[PDB]
Amino acid sequence: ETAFVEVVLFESSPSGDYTTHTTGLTGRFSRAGAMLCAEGEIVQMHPLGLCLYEYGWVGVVKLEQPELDPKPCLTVLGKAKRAVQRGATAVIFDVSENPEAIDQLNQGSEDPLKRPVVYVKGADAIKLMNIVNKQKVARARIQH
Amino acid sequence: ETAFVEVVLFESSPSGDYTTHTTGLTGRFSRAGAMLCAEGEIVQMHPLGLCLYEYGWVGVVKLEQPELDPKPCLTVLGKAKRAVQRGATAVIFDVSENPEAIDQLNQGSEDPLKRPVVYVKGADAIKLMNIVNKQKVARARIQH
Repeated sequence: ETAFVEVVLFESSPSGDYTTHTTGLTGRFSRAGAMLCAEGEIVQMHPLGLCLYEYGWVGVVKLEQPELDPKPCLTVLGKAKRAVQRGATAVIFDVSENPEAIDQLNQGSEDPLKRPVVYVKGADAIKLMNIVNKQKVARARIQH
Repeated sequence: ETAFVEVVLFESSPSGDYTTHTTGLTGRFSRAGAMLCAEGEIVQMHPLGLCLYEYGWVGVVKLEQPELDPKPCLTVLGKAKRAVQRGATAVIFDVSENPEAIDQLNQGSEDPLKRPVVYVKGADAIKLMNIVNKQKVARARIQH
């Protein structure tokens, strides 16, 4: 159930060789989805944004104040299927502001997503968001 | 040591939802590299081609006749580090025409690659090459 998440920054040279910088951090696979491998360019999405990107992105979604979106178009899990329908290979939720979403995401689900749904919080959520907020271009790799 | 490889074709709709088609096939992780997760757009590369692509591609390389390239610029493994230096997250070798490369690739290597090096052959190699030869655009996901 523990997800290892690596976030990669990269730059190429005149030589055409890449320079990379990697950050590791920890989250949990939701029972909502598959406990599998995923890797792709990060696309930061507002949660309301899930009420076009090239196939295979990893959505990063910071859940809002539950009393900021008291009447949500879809449930957290529905949002994640919506993301996958639109080409996401993985969804990471930052559930810091909305910890209650954990209970909904570790409900087992008959008919669960075929792709991973990871949640982070705490320090790991901060390190993730520090990068995705800074760099326009990053790559996430999810495992374990 | 067994690698599960999925090759994904995809098409989007006017709605912005993707239609996908997936093929599974089997290979082996080389000891040359890490027995880890990898996922990315496939880039078919001629082996001589490894004597610019966006970070995170999966190289697919059909090894040539050993008596076609009797004096190779680099070893099979060197070619794979070269691929990774140029942004590959994974290398798949089709070692059908050159089975001898297996012995070189299952040498343990102090200082092994940090990314996976998979080899396929037989029927699995055929299914892989059938797709990468047909579709300009595919995505590989490697695991297990």
